[PDB]
Amino acid sequence: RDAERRAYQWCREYLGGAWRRVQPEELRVYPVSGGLSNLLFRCSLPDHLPSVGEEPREVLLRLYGAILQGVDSLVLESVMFAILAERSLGPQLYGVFPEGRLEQYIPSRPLKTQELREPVLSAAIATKMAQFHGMEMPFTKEPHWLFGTMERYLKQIQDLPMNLLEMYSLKDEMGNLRKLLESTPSPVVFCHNDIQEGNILLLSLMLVDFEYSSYNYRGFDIGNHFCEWVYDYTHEEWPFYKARPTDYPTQEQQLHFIRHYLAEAKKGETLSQEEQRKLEEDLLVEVSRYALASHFFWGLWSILQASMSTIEFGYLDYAQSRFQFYFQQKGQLTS
Amino acid sequence: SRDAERRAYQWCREYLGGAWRRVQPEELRVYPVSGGLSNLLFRCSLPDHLPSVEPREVLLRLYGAILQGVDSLVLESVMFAILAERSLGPQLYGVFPEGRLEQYIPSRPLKTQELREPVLSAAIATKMAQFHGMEMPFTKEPHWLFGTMERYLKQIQDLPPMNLLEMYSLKDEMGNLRKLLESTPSPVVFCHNDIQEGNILLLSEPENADSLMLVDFEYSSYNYRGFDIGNHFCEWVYDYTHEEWPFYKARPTDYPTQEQQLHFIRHYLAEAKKGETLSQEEQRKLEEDLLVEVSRYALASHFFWGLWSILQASMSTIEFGYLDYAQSRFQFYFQQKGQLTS
Repeated sequence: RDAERRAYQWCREYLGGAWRRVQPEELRVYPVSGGLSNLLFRCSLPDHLPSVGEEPREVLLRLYGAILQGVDSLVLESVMFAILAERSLGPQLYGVFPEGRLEQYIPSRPLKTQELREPVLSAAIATKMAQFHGMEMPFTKEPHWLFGTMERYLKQIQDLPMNLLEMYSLKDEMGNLRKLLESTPSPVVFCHNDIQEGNILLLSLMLVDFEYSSYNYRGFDIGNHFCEWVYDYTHEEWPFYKARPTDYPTQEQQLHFIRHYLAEAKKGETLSQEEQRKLEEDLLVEVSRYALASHFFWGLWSILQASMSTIEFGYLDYAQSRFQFYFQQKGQLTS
Repeated sequence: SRDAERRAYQWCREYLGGAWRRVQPEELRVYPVSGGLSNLLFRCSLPDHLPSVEPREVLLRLYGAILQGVDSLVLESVMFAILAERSLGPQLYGVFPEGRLEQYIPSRPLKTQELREPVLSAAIATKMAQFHGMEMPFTKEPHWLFGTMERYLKQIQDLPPMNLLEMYSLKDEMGNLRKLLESTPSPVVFCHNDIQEGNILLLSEPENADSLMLVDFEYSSYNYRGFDIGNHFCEWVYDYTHEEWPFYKARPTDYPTQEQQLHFIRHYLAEAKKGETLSQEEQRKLEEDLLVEVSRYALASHFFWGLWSILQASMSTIEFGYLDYAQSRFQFYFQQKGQLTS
């Protein structure tokens, strides 16, 4: 009832016209699926209550989880939302505050896990991602994000009140991953870092929820998306996700994506079929290595979330899954 | 300082491209510039002999402690970003909790005496009215004015160790001020709250007839229109370019006359009420009522910036006579209150 009241007060404070009239009992505040970091509520005026002008009838209230409440995250996620709103690349911004946001509600659905593998959607996702990778954003251009964030998470985990750090020798393995990636060139671009089905709205596509975004290796954004082909978070029973490791894209599926990615990335350039096939081959290898970083990143994240999050989800189980999959794919690279 | 130079170098290198990633710290020119009384400002440029591969120069603005609170940080960051996207402010090249990297706009700030020039005063009024018409993603309730003053008063009361709070009976006077303004209606609009000559840039190569740019929305919020106008009028009195301590000069007789106020007000209303058909008697009533509104909300400018300046005496690292300035503001508050009773 106090998340209910807080929602009312935020709407009344930031929104105009009829929202200043609506009574606590009138206001419809429904929890909606917001993912595994933040809370999301759909707030809507009574059906009967007339508008004064062009105020929205419905908005989304998004509240940051603890893992996204750091001052650096707050600045980035607040400015990125505002910028994309101004550029019509995201939902309009009605209220912005340290705790969260009031956003435009866009009639849409998110994609489903199995839809990521359809060749037309997959091409569209690769094109959209290349578009974002071409953008200049006012954040550090140095790729500190990946290992900087993992080292932070590792330290926070160790300082918290089954021991996955010991079982999987994560401190040592992070050094091994660092070394592997040092030997794998990957261009630094503005990355979303979380391009899963729930962040891709079918309107035709809008990519949303840039909370994890930063300049990072191109291979991470691609590899990470590919990892997401495996994980379905709509599963109704604990741990509330289902993994299907065989759903990871085949070499054919990866190539299809990579071809449409590079079509947008290298738009206008004229490249021989030799050059083109080399770009494709090189990016396939780049991606197979940076995919490992997706597993490791989100594994560490999920361990920390088991203690920081209030969302009902099998965080430790999910972490186990990611680290198991990390080692599997590392085993497959060696062969 | 040598640490300030190195930090500036590192911000530029980390956020900017091309030659910024090649220039060595010995070669980057970092210049301290007039930043005002809240934030530090540095103009950073590539040496003339280092060709580009990107801006040749940028400004690095670092928030003072009074602007480092999370609420302030979200507002000031997002506001700069929005205004950039709308071509209402400089472009944003870097944004972080400590400050920003901004496009350098060829310009100069206005001077105190230039605020009284009829053509510039009219352009300031128009631009202020334009901002007052905008919708921004911040709370629409006018909590800012007394909410911030209340916060400042409480923080001042907990500062370690003459006592201006006692001398001028500021705790009781805030209540008197609240009571006066409660009875003085003023439309709640998106306000800048710091429209002083230092924040009004005369563009050196304007592309159109808008030859001014209003910058530095760090204190911005929904607020009473009378405050934004009144505060601007108060700024006609204070010149912060004075080169010896306390680094400002006050000229109370420079406060705008009724005719100077009305000139501003006419151009403000012309923009604010653009399109609306108003009779001679309707216009004159709007103008007359606004003079009274502004006379009262001007008192809030003195009281706000007086409180701010006591706090800054402790919080700021900028060399300025913050206590001497606080005294000036509170003296003028009472002077003007004394003039209203008449």
